[PDB]
Amino acid sequence: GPGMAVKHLIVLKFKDEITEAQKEEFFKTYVNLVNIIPAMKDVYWGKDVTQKNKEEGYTHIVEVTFESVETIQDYIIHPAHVGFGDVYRSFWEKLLIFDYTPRK
Amino acid sequence: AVKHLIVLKFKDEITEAQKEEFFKTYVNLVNIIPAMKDVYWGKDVTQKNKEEGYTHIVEVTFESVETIQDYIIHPAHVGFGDVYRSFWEKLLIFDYTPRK
Repeated sequence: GPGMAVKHLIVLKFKDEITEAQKEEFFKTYVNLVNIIPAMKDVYWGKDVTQKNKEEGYTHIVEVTFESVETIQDYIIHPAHVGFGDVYRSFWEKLLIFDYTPRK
Repeated sequence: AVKHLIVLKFKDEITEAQKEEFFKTYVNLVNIIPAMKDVYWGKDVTQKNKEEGYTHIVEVTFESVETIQDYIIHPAHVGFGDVYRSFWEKLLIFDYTPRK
């Protein structure tokens, strides 16, 4: 219902040649998208500490929280978009993006 | 807090009723396993992912990486995996501290 969250889950493996400073700047820019994208309300990210997925190799997670029933197209065309944008789409060796409403 | 995150793809044979059963049963583990804090799950709506990719996300909150492991080895979790592992084709597990 109203006020339900729409979440994106970004699942990343960075290319070997991406530097630690580059990764940090990427996450910093993503967190700040909240201030730029009206429908975007939260960004939290994390580094996996367990490494139990064998050969899949994903290491980082970004959780993006959006308001529901609001356009997010300004995010889709934003230069910083991890999949579509010119700025960061070269950073990842592997990338998955999911779009779901959390429920219980 | 820390997050135990599950990304899963069900086996092709699994029905909608069985996915509902899977998540109802899993969410109820919070009533049984002391270590668990909140559980949320959701279905991916991305058309790109649906044919062959992962389809469902489960988020579980824990106090620490230690209490994630308390959950992992709890009899009720061992039991859950024993009889519901058959439901998934593959999964990804991540344990991390969210930050901004």
